[PDB]
Amino acid sequence: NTLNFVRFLELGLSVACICTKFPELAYVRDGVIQFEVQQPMIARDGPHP
Amino acid sequence: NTLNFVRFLELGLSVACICTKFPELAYVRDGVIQFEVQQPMIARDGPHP
Repeated sequence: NTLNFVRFLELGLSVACICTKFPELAYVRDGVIQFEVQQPMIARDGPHP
Repeated sequence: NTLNFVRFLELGLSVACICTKFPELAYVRDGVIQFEVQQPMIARDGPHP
């Protein structure tokens, strides 16, 4: 018998991740990403600051 | 009454077997069929061999 070969991009699990190639991975001491999220505001009066 | 002859190939039981003729069947000692089956393999990390 001959095996069937599975490719990862053909699977439906590939829409759970975004892959990217990175050759110098062993030289990374620490990698970070940043988020800058701002929130809306309500307006009201009365006995509140 | 005339007897109704039955042929084996018209029956639906012939789909469960493949038939072949062999005139020199009385001179066999041990016929042998052979199989070669391979299996796939997955890759992991951590404390697994």
